[PDB]
Amino acid sequence: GKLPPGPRPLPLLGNLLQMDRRGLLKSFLRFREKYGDVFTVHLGPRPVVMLCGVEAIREALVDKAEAFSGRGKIAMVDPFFRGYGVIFANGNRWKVLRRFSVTTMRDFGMGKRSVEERIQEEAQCLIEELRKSKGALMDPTFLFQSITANIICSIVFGKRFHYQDQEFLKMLNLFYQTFSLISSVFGQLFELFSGFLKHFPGAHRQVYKNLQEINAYIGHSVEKHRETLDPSAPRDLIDTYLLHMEKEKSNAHSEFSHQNLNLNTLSLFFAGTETTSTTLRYGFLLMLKYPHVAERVYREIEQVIGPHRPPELHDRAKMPYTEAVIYEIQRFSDLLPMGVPHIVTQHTSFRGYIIPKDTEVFLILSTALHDPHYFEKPDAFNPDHFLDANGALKKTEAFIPFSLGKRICLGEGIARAELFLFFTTILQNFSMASPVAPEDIDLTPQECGVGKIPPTYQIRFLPRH
Ligand code: HEM
Ligand SMILES: OC[C@H]1O[C@H](O[C@H]2[C@H](O)[C@@H](O)[C@H](OCCCCCC3CCCCC3)O[C@@H]2CO)[C@H](O)[C@@H](O)[C@@H]1O
Ligand SMILES: OC[C@H]1O[C@](O)(CO)[C@@H](O)[C@@H]1O
Ligand SMILES: CC1=CC[C@@H]2C[C@H]1C2(C)C
Repeated sequence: GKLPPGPRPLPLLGNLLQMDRRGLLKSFLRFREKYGDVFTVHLGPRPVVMLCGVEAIREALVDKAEAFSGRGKIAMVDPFFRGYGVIFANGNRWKVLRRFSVTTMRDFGMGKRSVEERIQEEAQCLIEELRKSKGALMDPTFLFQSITANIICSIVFGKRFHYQDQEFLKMLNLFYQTFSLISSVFGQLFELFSGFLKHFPGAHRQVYKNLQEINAYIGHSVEKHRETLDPSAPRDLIDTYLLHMEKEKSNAHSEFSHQNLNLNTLSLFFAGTETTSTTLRYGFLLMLKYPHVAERVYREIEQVIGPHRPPELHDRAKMPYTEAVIYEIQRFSDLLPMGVPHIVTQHTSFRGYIIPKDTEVFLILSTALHDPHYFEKPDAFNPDHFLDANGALKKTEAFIPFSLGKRICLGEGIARAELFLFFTTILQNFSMASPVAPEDIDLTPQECGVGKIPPTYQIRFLPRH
């Protein structure tokens, strides 16, 4: 008959004095102990409903999709995106951009490469680079970002960038820094007190600046595309958008605007790059800490694929152990622990509570990924979490790192293909080493907010043979 129960708030501060210094997620997990799976937290001036566990999350996103499919704000990036692009759009804008993005992220036209082939080619470029790396120590972040960025680039720009391109690397650095700043303790505080903190210097201003710098490239690329556009033969996603723009130009309210073009494109690149690369970063740190897992994956690669033939998506069904390892990397790395904020679009009943229209909702994906009923000892890295007694792949409904329902990650298929192909192609060709003994490796995230970000680390890729 009212909102879900929760800690008693104070005017101005909301529930600040009841929060945990370790961050938002820890805070909400402490509230879950007391209130259960459905509760309200006042983040500064705003009530936010938290939903925990796969049952509550699925009930909201799947069974009640007519109410829970709205997109909420991330305070650190809202001043930039301002509801433009598919991630941060609502209503008809979202309908149009989602439909457009889904179609263009999968259909490239006659005589164009499949997603699979794009990844396989990028994987071969990566192996070549790693061979030329001379077994040197590196932080692999730049390469994990390059390979994933290049998949999106091939779709959006119709090209890839070279690993040596300093201007490409500058953009990748901006994505990396931005994701870290957003996920920082300041970024989390801003979620509570943006109304006040927006008047002062801080990370929010650096985030704005970083994003506009990336956007500057996108805008210029759009103009280059427009100058060379052949309506009979669109080259890429940008061309296809420009054609819709032309078609709808007599409509002043067309969603196919330049602001949607720039910011949808930026949205796709940001999500397409930072998600998969961060997962890869964690994945290889985990392989350094658990070398027996990496050794067992390599044995499976040897037995199924061999040393020379490039891995392909068809190999997945015959590689239950490798698939389990990747599932477990995703489960353990818990990329977006609180997902991306939703908003309720209409007055709704949920488990006896009344949630008014326009009430922000966080689906705490982390609580599903760490559910001890689905994953025994969920705090530990263990590929057996995704294997049955016979060593066959055991998929589970608790595995929801891409979320669920209408807003489900539109890049899920691309991401899974990237994870499998890049992971297997690297391990086929290289073993890993570092100066830190497995027992000494610390998996504690460098940042844990909107994103869970692994610590920096050094690694060697040693050619096999
Ligand atoms: C390991 C990799 C990835 C993970 C864990 C992940 C996870 C997520 C999550 C949790 C959401 C929020 C869904 C919600 O609102 O409930 C999301 C949304 C989104 N993702 Fe991903 N994602 C990944 C890779 C990608 C890739 C490679 C792309 C680009 C092709 C992408 C594009 C998007 C877009 C455009 C949205 C916004 C969807 C919408 O609001 O309609 N993601 N993703
Ligand atoms: O349009 C005006 C602006 O242009 C010049 O900046 C350039 C630099 O000339 C130029 O070197 C540069 O090259 C970037 C190529 C790499 C693109 C990487 C993409 C990866 C995926 C997401 C989009 C970016 O891109 C920037 C934006 O075009 C300038 O740096 C800024 O003065 C100026 O604000
Ligand atoms: O819609 C597909 C989604 O549904 C699930 O299978 C539920 O477990 C998720 O793993 C997947 O992301
Ligand atoms: C979908 C997303 C993945 C990571 C961060 C939040 C969005 C982003 C702002 C691109």
